[PDB]
Amino acid sequence: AIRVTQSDRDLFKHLITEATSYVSADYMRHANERRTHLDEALALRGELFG
Amino acid sequence: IQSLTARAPVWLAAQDTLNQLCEQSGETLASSNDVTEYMQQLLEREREATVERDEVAAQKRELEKQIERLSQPSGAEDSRMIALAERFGGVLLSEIYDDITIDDAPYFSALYGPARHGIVVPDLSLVRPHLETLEDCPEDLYLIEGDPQSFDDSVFNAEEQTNAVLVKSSDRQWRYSRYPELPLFGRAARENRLEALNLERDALAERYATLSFDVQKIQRAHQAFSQFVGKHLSVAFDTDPEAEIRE
Amino acid sequence: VERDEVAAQKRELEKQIERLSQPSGAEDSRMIALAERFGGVLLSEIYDDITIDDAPYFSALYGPARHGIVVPDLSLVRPHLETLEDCPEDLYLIEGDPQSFDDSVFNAEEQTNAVLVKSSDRQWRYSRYPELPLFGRAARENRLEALNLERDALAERYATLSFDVQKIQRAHQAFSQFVGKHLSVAFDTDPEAEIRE
Amino acid sequence: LAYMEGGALRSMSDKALGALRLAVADNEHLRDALRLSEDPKRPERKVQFFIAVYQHLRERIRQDIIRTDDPVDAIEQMEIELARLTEELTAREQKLAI
Repeated sequence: AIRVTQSDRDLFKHLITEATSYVSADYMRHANERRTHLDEALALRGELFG
Repeated sequence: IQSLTARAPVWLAAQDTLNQLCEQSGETLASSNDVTEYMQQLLEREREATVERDEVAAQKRELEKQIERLSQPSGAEDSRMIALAERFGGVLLSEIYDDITIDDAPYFSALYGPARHGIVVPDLSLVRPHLETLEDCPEDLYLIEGDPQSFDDSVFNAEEQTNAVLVKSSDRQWRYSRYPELPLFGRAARENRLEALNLERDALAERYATLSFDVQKIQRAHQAFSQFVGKHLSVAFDTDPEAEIRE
Repeated sequence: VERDEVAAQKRELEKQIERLSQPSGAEDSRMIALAERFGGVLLSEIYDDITIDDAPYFSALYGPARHGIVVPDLSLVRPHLETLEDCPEDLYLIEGDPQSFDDSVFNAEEQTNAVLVKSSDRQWRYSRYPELPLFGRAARENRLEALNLERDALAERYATLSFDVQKIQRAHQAFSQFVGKHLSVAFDTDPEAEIRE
Repeated sequence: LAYMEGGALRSMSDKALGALRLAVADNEHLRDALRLSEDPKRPERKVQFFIAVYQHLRERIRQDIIRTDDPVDAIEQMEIELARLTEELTAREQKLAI
C-alpha cells in the first residue's frame, strides 16, 4: 500500500504544479499587458487633448 | 509609493497562505493571539483523540489474544503443551474430546474443571524421573492415567446437580462447578464462537483506522500552523497595500 | 505530549493500587458471605499470616483450591448446594478445624522450585513456585509500597514536565508580544548617525 | 505575480513548459491540448488545457479510499495515508509456534 500511494502522490503533486504554473503565469502576463495598454491609451489621450 | 511597492509582494504572499490555512480550518483567524489560542485548542483535540485511539487499541489487542487462544491445534495453552504432550507417551485430553457435541460440552467442561487441558498418560511413574526437568511449563500441569485411545471416564466421585456438578477430589475436599456457556471441549463449534469473535474484531479494526486517521490529521494541522508562523509572522495581519497605493 | 503520557501511566498505576481494595489487595466479599452461610472460614484468612519465605511453597501446594472455605462438617453444604447460584463458578470446600487447621490431605512431594501432589487415583498435579502467593499475605504491604514508589516516581516526572511546559509557554507569550510591538523596528540600525548627518 | 516584469513571467512559463513536455509525454489527449495551447493569439486554449488536466486527474482519484473531488485537496489525504501506514508498519513480535 505504501508503494502504490507513494507513486500516486508523486504523479499528482508534480503534474498539478507544472500545469498550474504554466497556465497562471501566462494569465497574469495578459493581465499586465492589458494594464499597460490602458495606461498608454490614457497618457497619449491626455497629452493629445491638452 | 516606493516603500509600499517594495513591501507589497511579501504581504500578498503571506495573505494567500493565511487564507488557504484558515479556510482549511473551520474557524477564521484575525490576529497573532487568535492563532495562538487556536494552537491550544488543536492540542486539546490531539490529546482527546489519542485517548480514544489508545483505548480502542487495547480492546483490539484483547480481542486478538482471545481469538488466538482458540486457534490451534486443539485450542489450549499451546505454547508448551504440544511438546509436553509428545515428550511423554500421552495425548492431550481436550484433543480426545475434540468431537463432543454442544449439548454435552458444558457438562464435560464443568466436570473436568481446571484439568480440562491436562495430558493422559497411562502409567504416571515413567514421568517421575522426567519431572525434575520441567522448568518450562504452565504453572499448574495436570496428568491423568488411562488408555489414550479408549480413555474411560476418570474415576471421579462426581454427582450431577441442577446446572452444576459436585465432585470429591480428595478426602476432606470437594469441588462444585457451575455449567459454563461456550466451553473449551467440543472444539467443533468453538470455531463458531471464534467466527463470532472475528466478526466482532472487524468493527474494532475499522474504528481504530478512522481514529488513527483523525489523529494524523490533527498532527499535520499543527505542523502546518507551525510552518506558517515560522515563515509568515513578519508581515501577518498588516494593512492592505493595494488600497494605500491606489490612494 | 510527554506529560500526557506520564499522566496516563500514573492513572494505570493508580488503578492497579485501587485494585488492592481490602485490606491491602482485594479479596472477594462474596466468598466472605458464603463462609458466613456455612460454618467455616476462608482458607487464605487462615494462612494469611504465614512467613513470606514459605508462602510461595504453600501457594504452589494448594493450586486452584487456594480460595476455599474450611467447613469441618460437610453436612450443611449438600442440602444447600442446589440453592447456590451467585457463587463463583468453581467453588472449593475443605474439611478441617478452622481454629487449628490440620494439614490438608495431599500426598505432596517437594521438587526443585516445584511441588508434586497425588490429588486422586490416576491423577497427579504438578506446580511451580510463584510470587505474590495468596498465603502469607501479611497484607503484602511491601508490594503496595513498591507500587506507591512507582506511582510517586511517575507523579514527580509529571510534575517536572508540567513545570517545563509552563516555562515554554511563558517564553512563547513573550515572543508573541515582542513581534506584536517591536518587530517593525527590530534589527534596524541606530538613527543617531543619520540624524547627525 | 502582479508585481513582476514580463521577462520573469516568460522565464517561468518556458521552464514550466519544459517540465510539462516530459510529464505529459505518454498521454495523447493532454498532449494535443498542450500543443494547441502555445499560440499566443488564442489565450482561452491554455485554460482549456488546464480543465483537461483537472478532469483527467479526477478520473484517477480512486475514491475507494478518498472522497475529495478536487485533486489539490486530495494531496493532503495521500499525505495522511502515508503517515498512518508508516505508523501501522511498526512491529508486533509475538512470535511462537509449533
